[PDB]
Amino acid sequence: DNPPDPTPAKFFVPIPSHSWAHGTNTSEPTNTLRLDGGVVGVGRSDDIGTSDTAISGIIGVYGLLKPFDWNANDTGRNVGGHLLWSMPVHPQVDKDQVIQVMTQSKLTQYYLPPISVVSSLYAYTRGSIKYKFLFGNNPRHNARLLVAYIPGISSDNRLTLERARNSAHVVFSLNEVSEFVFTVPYITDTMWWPRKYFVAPSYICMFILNPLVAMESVPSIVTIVPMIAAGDDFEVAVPAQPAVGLSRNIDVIY
Amino acid sequence: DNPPDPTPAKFFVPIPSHSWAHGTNTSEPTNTLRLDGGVVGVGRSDDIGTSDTAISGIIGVYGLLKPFDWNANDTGRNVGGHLLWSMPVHPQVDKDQVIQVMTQSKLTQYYLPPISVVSSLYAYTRGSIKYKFLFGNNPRHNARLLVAYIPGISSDNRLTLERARNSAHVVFSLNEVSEFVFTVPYITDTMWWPRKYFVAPSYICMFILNPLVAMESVPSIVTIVPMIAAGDDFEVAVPAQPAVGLSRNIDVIY
Amino acid sequence: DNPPDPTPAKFFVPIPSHSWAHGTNTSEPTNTLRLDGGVVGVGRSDDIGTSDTAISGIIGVYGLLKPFDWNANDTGRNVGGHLLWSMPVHPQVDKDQVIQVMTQSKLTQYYLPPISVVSSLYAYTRGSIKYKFLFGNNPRHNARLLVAYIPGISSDNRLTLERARNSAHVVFSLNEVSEFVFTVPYITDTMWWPRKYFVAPSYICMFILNPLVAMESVPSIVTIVPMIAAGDDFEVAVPAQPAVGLSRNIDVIY
Amino acid sequence: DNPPDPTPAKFFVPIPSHSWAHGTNTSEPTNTLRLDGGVVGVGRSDDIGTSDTAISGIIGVYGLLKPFDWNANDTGRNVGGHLLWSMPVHPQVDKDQVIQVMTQSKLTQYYLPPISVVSSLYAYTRGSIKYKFLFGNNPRHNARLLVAYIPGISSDNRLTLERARNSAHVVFSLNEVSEFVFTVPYITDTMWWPRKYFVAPSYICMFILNPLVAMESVPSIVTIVPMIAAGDDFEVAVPAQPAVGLSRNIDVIY
Amino acid sequence: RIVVEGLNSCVWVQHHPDRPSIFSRPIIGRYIAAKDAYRNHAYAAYVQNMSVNRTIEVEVPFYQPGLYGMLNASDFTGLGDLLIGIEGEQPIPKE
Amino acid sequence: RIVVEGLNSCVWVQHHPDRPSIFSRPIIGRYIAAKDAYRNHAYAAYVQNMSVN
Amino acid sequence: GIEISVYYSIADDFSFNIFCGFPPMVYCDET
Repeated sequence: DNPPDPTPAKFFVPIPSHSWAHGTNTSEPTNTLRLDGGVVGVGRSDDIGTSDTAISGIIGVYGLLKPFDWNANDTGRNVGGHLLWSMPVHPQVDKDQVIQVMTQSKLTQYYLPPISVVSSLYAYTRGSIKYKFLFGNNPRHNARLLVAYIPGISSDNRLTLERARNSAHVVFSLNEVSEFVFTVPYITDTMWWPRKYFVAPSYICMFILNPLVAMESVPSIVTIVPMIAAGDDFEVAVPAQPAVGLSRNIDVIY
Repeated sequence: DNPPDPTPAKFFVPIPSHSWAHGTNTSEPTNTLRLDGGVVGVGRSDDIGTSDTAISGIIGVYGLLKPFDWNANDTGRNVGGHLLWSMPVHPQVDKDQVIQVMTQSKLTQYYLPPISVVSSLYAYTRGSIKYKFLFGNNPRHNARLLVAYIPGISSDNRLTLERARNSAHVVFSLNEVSEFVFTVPYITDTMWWPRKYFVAPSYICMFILNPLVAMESVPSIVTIVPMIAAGDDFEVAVPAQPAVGLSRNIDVIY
Repeated sequence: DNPPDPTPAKFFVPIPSHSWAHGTNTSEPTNTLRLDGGVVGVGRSDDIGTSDTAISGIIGVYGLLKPFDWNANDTGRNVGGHLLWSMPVHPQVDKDQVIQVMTQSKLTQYYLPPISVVSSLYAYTRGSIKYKFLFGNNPRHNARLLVAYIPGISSDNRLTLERARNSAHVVFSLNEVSEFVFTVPYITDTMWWPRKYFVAPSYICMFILNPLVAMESVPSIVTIVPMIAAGDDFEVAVPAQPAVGLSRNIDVIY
Repeated sequence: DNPPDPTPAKFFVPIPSHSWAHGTNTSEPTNTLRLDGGVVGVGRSDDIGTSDTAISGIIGVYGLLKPFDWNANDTGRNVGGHLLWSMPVHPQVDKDQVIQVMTQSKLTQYYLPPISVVSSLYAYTRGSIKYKFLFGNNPRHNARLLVAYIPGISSDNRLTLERARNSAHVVFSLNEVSEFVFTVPYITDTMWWPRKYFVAPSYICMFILNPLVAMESVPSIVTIVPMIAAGDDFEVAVPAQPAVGLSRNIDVIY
Repeated sequence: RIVVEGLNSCVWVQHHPDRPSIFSRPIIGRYIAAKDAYRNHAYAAYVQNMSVNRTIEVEVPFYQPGLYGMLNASDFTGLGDLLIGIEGEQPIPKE
Repeated sequence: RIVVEGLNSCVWVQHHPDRPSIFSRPIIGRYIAAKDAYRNHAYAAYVQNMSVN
Repeated sequence: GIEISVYYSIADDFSFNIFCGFPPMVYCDET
């Protein structure tokens, strides 16, 4: 028998390939180069963990920012109210508080914390940030600092201690304490804040409250190392053109 | 094993794309630009209502038509039978009873009521219309009006009060009443009436029955504002070339 | 609603048509020229039998081969051992024992038995053959014949009666018997034997055992008519280029 | 009835053919040249076994390597410690211990054991190898040999008997014993070792421990024939460009 | 539905969900700004040979920080930008 | 079934359900009236590359 | 010319495995 099959011919719309954008939650028709044919993957065990790429784990790690000094013997800058350090608060840290390595005619290489690389891969981002400050000192130094978080400010023009005490802030006393974390709030009229490399949504600043003391037996300089990691609620939004490239080849054609 | 698959090859008819006309009650194969792949939509809550586009709700809102005056001190036009105002009845209001803003060498901008914009988007339409008349007066004015609806008439040539009282009409007395709605019937040999921008199926007209009175203490002019909205049974039919464009750019090349 | 359909696009390999070789045990997508659409066939009844093409029924019918004579008054060729007739055994009968009609400059037309036409349509073939010999004689003639079947012989070069009696053979006595069938075995090193138009697998031959007798009252010539049909186990193998064409047009261009 | 079929037209991605790589665990759409249509294969029985190609059975067979001599009357090379024979251990045997047939201007023909042909068809390989040594001698000869397996050595430069006894080795005494198999371990930092035609992962070597004895009545030369087959755990990995071609045509164009 | 023909080579489309929204016209060719010139990495994009098929039909998602997008904008309010471009210098027909 | 070839570019079709019905011939090209000249918006229409099909 | 261009991605069974730091980067907007 060779019965005829008269069933009508369906329409169909030719296209050269599958989705270029889709990365998840789908199948991908493809021509695999295997001896086998079928859904096949490379073997694993405990010798080889699972993939470590879950964002919250990468961005939980602190990266380091430019360190800076108190000079306790400095009579000028060591006073009530003098502001030591400050910067706009957003995941991509500001280009001037990162450690840079500059080359002649090449690109400048920035050391960005892991939150700042991840946040360059996405278009919007939101949630709290952790700033862990790390003081080089010994039991004999002492001071107090007021670290305030000012929502809706770009730069320090109108910023003094007497004003900064009107926002969310934390008073910390470095009396035999070498590290503290300041989890800054996230206060913004919008739900996702766009990337920066714009303005940052807020600002952070650090004022001497009680000046630094020390003696003739102890070093007079206290170095501070600021470090930044994402909080527990921090989230990224829409994949975009990465703001940063690799430094493997830093040659550039203007 | 690599068994052969000899099953006959089906026919299929190539076409460049899917349906250009279909808007409802179907799926649309498409290449979405998402990281995700799947049937996905943007989130909502109560902060963001549902879509408000259901036609009966848009066309329920009154739009305003050209206002006009009684002059109660006018001895000529304020008499028994003089007809104040009239126009053919259809959803697109007649171009001469709309508020216009004319420009030299540009297009004329009409203010159309919401029923008149919706009815320009469709080819046929049917059902009752509401005319809400709104009188500027105070408790001291008084009159009576006869508002008649003449089926199957184009213009007022043969129209007088003594004839208009032979059709559906409403007698209204503005004695401390400032608004009334006249839901005109829909009487037509056909089920859907085509758009106009043709003739209109019917006609409406308004005669002084008892002339307007007023005193030396009260303004002698009474302004009337006609307004039009679709009734409860009103319906539109077949999407067509919109009779109206936007005025965002009114430049025109003759 | 017009939900999106993001399901991945499958591959598919375009080809101009369906199978040119397949004849059975399948469907065939095709564009039928009917008013109806569907699996439809022409009606039948008993007025119109079923198709008669089942091979075993076609090849069961005898076809006729070149007849030949005893001359009982011939003192030379009518002796003990003289071999009358012989030929290689295969379904396509040898071109010299068929009735031919020769034309000048045209092709020669052969009358082939139904087994010889069927066997030209296939590449291999196997099983027993029936040879029905039909003697023109009356009750007064008498003889005996030895009809032997020699496996693995091409021609009669080494063939005599004293040797032929060493193979499968049948001794027949035409004493008031006019027909007998000799179902020759099928003895071959292989399972299917290829077509001929090669060598034939075996050979068949017919010797006078007791010479023919007759009288002055009876005709002295006995004509023999050989006829050939396929046995019960006979089978054909692989469709091939038919060895024979039709004689409808016998013109040929050398 | 001829109802319309409005169902949307699906996408589909045209490609000229099916998978060129896949050999197993799948179907292959194809146009078969059969009278039948369907999944059909050639018949079999016990006359025709199953396919014999399962790798472990092919590579279980010994192939032969270049034989070599003790000369028991040789006072120089027949001593305590002199190393007779050695070679790097990998499935493709080293080109200098194979029997070769050399031609002028043509390619050299190597006789490779069945493990060495199979291992040329794959890119990686692992598991134990068997070396069966076969001694031409009679009950009157006697000796002892130390056959050691040195992991992680390329050549014999630093190799002496006093060192070779520090690795896995077997001491064998040929006193009326003519064959023994030495299943060499597989000790390697990696799981699969790449093909060679590189370095081999290990090395094997054979030292005289007690020299060979014999008499005036017995031949003084003992020939040894080394032979190699894959062990029980031996496995091959990824199909690659075969390292060897056939010798059917040995002409070569430089 | 982008129907780009003339040209008949591999053409591409790409959505920049937040680079809005300065103007009410499109911008052709040499006038598009330095960083919108070539393709970018990791923006949702699509590619098609005008030999296989002439019509690209894509669906642009709504990616914004805010609650709404603004209809009737004046001139991050809208759907961003859509970039259309050739994939490597097929010679262009003289018109 | 409209088979429009020659041309081999993207061609289009569109139905004006109520603009009838003045004549028994078709109208070619330059003779079609001012407002039936170009495509319209929102009338049911269809488009096809004569290259694909 | 024969204008070739290769695009790539990760398979499904692919995995990144030991997270150490990132190297120093360079901002793209400085070009």
